Amino acid sequence: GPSVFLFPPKPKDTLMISRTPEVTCVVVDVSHEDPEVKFNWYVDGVEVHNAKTKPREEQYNSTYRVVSVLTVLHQDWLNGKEYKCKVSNKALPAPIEKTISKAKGQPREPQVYTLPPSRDELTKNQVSLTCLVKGFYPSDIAVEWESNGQPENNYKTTPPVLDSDGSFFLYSKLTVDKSRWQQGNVFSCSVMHEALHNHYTQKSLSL
Amino acid sequence: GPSVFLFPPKPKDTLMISRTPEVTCVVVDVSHEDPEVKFNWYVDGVEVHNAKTKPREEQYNSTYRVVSVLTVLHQDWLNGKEYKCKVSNKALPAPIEKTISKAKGQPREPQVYTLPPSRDELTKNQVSLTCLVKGFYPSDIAVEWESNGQPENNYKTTPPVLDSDGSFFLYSKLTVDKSRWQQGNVFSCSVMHEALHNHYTQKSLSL
Amino acid sequence: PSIDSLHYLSENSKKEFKEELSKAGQESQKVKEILAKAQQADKQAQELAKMKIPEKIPMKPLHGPLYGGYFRTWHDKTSDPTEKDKVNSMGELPKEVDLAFIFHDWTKDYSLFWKELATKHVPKLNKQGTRVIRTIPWRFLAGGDNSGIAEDTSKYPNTPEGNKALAKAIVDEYVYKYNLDGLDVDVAHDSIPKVDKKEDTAGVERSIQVFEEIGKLIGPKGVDKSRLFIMDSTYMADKNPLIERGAPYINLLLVQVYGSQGEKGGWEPVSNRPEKTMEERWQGYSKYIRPEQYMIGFSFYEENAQEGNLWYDINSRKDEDKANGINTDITGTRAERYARWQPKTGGVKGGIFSYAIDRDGVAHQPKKYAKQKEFKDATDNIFHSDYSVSKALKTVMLKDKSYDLIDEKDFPDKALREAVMAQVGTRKGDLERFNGTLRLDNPAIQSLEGLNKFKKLAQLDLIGLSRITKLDRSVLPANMKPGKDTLETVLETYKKDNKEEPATIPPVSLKVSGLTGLKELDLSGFDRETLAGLDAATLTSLEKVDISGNKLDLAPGTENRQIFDTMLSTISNHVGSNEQTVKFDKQKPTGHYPDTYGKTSLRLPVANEKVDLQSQLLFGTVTNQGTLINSEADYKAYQNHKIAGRSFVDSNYHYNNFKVSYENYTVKVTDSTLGTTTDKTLATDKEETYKVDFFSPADKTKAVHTAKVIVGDEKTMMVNLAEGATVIGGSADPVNARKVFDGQLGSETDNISLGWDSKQSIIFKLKEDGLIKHWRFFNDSARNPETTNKPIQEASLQIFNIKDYNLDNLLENPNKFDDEKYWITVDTYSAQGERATAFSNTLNNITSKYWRVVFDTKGDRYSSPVVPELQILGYPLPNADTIMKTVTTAKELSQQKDKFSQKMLDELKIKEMALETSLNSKIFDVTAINANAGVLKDCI
Ligand SMILES: *[C@@H]1O[C@H](CO)[C@@H](O[C@@H]2O[C@H](CO)[C@@H](O[C@@H]3O[C@H](CO)[C@@H](O)[C@H](O)[C@@H]3O)[C@H](O)[C@H]2NC(C)=O)[C@H](O)[C@H]1NC(C)=O
Repeated sequence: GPSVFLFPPKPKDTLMISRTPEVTCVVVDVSHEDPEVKFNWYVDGVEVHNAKTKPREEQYNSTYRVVSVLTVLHQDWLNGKEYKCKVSNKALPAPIEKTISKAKGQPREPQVYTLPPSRDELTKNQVSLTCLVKGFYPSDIAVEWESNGQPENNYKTTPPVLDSDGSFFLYSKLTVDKSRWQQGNVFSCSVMHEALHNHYTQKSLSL
Repeated sequence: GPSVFLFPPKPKDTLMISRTPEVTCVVVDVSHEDPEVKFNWYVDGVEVHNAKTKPREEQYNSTYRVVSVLTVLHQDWLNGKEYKCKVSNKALPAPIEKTISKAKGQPREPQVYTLPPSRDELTKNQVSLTCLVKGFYPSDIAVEWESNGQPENNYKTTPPVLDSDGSFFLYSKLTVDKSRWQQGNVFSCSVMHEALHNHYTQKSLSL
Repeated sequence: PSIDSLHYLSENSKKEFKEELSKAGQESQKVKEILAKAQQADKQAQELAKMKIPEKIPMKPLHGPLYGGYFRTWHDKTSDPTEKDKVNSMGELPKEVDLAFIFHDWTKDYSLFWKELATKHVPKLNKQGTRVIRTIPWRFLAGGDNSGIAEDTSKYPNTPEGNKALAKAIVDEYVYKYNLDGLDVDVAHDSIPKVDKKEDTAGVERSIQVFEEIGKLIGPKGVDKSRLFIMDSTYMADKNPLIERGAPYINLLLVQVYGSQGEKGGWEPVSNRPEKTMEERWQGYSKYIRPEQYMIGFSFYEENAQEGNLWYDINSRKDEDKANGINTDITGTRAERYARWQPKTGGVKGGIFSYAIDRDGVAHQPKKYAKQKEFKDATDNIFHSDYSVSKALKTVMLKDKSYDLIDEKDFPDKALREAVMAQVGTRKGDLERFNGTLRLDNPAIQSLEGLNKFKKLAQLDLIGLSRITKLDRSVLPANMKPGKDTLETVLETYKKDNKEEPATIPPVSLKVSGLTGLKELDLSGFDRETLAGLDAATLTSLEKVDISGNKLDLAPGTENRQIFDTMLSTISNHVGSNEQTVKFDKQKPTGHYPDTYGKTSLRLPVANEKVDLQSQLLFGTVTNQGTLINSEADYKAYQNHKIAGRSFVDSNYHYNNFKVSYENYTVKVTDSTLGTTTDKTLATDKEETYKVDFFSPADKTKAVHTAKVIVGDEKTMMVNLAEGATVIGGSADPVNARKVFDGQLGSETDNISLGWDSKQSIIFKLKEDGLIKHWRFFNDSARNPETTNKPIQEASLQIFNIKDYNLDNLLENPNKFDDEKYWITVDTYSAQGERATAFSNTLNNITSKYWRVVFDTKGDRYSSPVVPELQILGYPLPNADTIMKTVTTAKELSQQKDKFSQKMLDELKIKEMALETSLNSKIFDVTAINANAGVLKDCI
């Protein structure tokens, strides 16, 4: 029997109010015997027929992945509305239903702060400028780095981590030279987060 | 058929000798009325019969799961000895084997830098004292927050974000009252990790 | 139509309708329906106030095996007629249902169900004989968490008067409200009185008391015995807080273990055996209640049975009949076994019950399911049940000869018959199953005919039937002689590899007294052990007796032998004792081990021999009659034991047969060096004193005997100076490190790694003064004979060089004193490369109250010092500091061969010899040290 999995949009899209989140239901491990998949979308649990099926993607186990994508309202999604994928196939005793939503709870704004290396830290050769984004709810959030208004790539950003107070937290470290990170240069961490206030946050950095 | 999952001990448990490090291999997958389960666990390829199969702590109906927990000496886990449990039961075609150990790879000393709270963190009721620990291999490590020489429970950590040097990294933020943060009694980030001196370290903080 | 002006709606239902108000608090169209339904509910409520409830007519006493049932009120078509899937009616339950467990689950206040009970279903149940008992949760009756009426802590305090009020209100509301016929208590920990999921002791006791007062108002002990007192719980009795306090008040006890787990119990790997077995439960209740008082419940297949509840405990729907939610074949149903199921011990069951009684007739979902979520016919398809299955099963049980009533054809003596009924019961099956005490005190009993029928009886008191005249097996309970259970299981349990069950039947306790008219007493060939229970003084008319072939120790002098001598004297004074009138022989006494042994020491010379420890030391078999047999010759004296001039024992029980074995019992040797052995062989080639612990095969912790093997000269026992050590400065964690000094060897699980270094150190002071002569450290192999921790390749003991360093300074700055400059190396271990579970070495009368040792695996490459246990050896010696100071002073002066003359030197040599003897002695004698010190200070 085939299997169905419902994925949400990219975190930045659901994490900036300007963007349009969508739920796409891709069915994997779908055997030749029961290849047919019928899709029903649902916004906030209400069945919707605006899902759009993409061409199938064959898996490495000689199975196919078949996807139907339905657009959701960004604020609806961030508010915990349920995007639901109903998958129908001849191998199932009944249609399969799956539901997803934003993390429940009052959203908490991410506070984003970029700090340069500690004097002990900047004593290294490649000092890191770190933007910690904390107090963020629901955990759904996205962060990115930049320096002098230009994106900084020598950076790794951790996934949001649900804090002990129900919000989420994370850190992103942009590695520069301790010559450069402490050279003197303004970095800006730009965040678009469903957990961010106005689905955005900023972190300033300097030597 | 059933399936086995082996969970290493908490990095602190494996890092504080006052604790008793242990990996727990539990089987909860396909099972039957036949309850015989000859749980078998190995270490470095040598199977140890001895064990303490947890008394079923299930409160009431519908939890027929058996979990075995094997305590391991630090010098044995640490030496990267590979504990593999092969569990045989009549419902199973043959014993199922799964191995866990101290992670392979050159240990890498964490580099610790302290960051004081962001000003918004003091605008927050809870301000965050941050310890960034980077360049640590393997990813297993224990960090903790304390204040006034006394532990601070209002602390949160992050997953071991693989460093670009193959080690893992994270930031930890101890939260305290912004009034307490303003009158910050001496805090200490105490870390037990083999990559630490005396596999144990304290980082100071004060107002 | 406001909800505050409805009059007839209960304040609860009103609180509900106003919470429903808050939701959609202003929606124009839903504020209508909520008020229109609060209204229609008020119309129903007043229809509930004006009905004419049927008067409760007297109901015939419940007699014989019963069939009860818990009917899901949510599954009744009249509870809420709006739910059209429910089409069955509990009034359709057949007459084969002996007991009607009124379930109040999912019935509104305005619900038709109450009226349907009162006016239709309650009358019919009466007219058919079905009595209705309402069940409530312990939470319903205790606690405040959703305790309903019990929430009113003012209306019902946890006080005597408060409890009385709570009881009156509860009985009114749930029993008197409908003039109900019984009270049932759910005991499921879920139903247990809870508040924030926390035990309310006042709640528990107060519910005990309020049920007890209701049982003073209803039930067997109550004002209204017509109302019953039932008690059913999922919890095992030993966890029923109300078991103890409610037993005396309860009328009925119900218990349903529906499912394979309840039938067979669960499985524990720790004991590798079944747990929570049926017999365990019935026994637990027996600690509180009579098996007649016991009724068991099974489960029909309930609609929409989810995991857990979907027990399929009865026959399931056939796989082919995928749309057939009814399957009626009980043949091979686990419930079939239940209908046949009777508790192996104790007695006959009170009867049977059914959980989800409202599901009689509906099949269980086939196992080829539960992967489907939205598809379930047998489980989740609605059917209208005629309860036909319930009828079939109840009739099947009702046709069990096992429940046949005990009758006068069983006990011809109407006195004896009535007395049995009074003390045992009325079912014939009881007698085969009755496993209790039997007090027979009516002198009117002229004959014991039928007493043979008692198969399982626990005790039997014949306490005054003077009219009975002869006593033999035919009038002696079946349990009279020893035996094993003969009751075959009717339980279709899940035990498969555990397929043996003789269940040795303990021979019944036969108390006999006031059988004044008893003339013939035949207990021969009963394999009986003692005469206990026989009021020999009461068998005044005794004329014939035969007790041959018992298991009784008739060796002269026994209390058994005493009664036998009395009886023999009675016979020799009545008609003369002779080989015809009296028989006692063919005993096969079972030897038990003695409780204590007196040989606390075994002395042998120092020779290159070897000795079997147990044989020389572990010995003796005492009789339950106290007959101590301690040798083959002792058994030969038992062979020489004569009764009436000849033995009373079976000629076949050879001493071997007679002998009990102490093999498989272990030993723990312990030489004077606190070294230990476990060879029953012991070689006297070494002059040593060893301490021997006897362990049963059954226990290696509490010694059955302790002993002192002594090859050559006795040695003072050493002492674990390590016991009570004060942890001092060392690499090892002092908190953990004390564990090595912890006296106990410790478990395998316990950690024995001192420090994260091939060599790791630990200082520690000793508890008290002593004379130190040796030390020892356990390798992990002691903990587990097979450990991967490498052994200490080299180690060292040292003391703080207090002679050169101020011990006060050390105590002030222990970390500062972490230098061997502060220390004095005193001993050093060095492994030569042989496997060993521990190392030990003597000590030259060491003195430092503080010590500091390092161990060393010498394993460089991340091999850390791990030491199992720390052993410091010596004797207790007060004033060790001062005495050892005197000893070193004596050493120094004895070196000062220029300072003292030969005449002083001779006394000094005598004194030094004394100190030498004193170095390892147990009684500290500082006097000689002081006298020598005075002589020396005079000489200085
Ligand atoms: C765990 O085992 C029990 C016993 O086999 C399962 O049976 C019974 O399930 C019903 C329906 O869920 C429970 O009834 C409700 O319980 C609440 C407790 O607050 C009570 O207020 C309601 O009036 C109603 O009776 C019942 O407690 C439960 N136990 C018994 C002895 O009947 C139970 O369902 C199993 N667990 C789950 C989650 O299903």
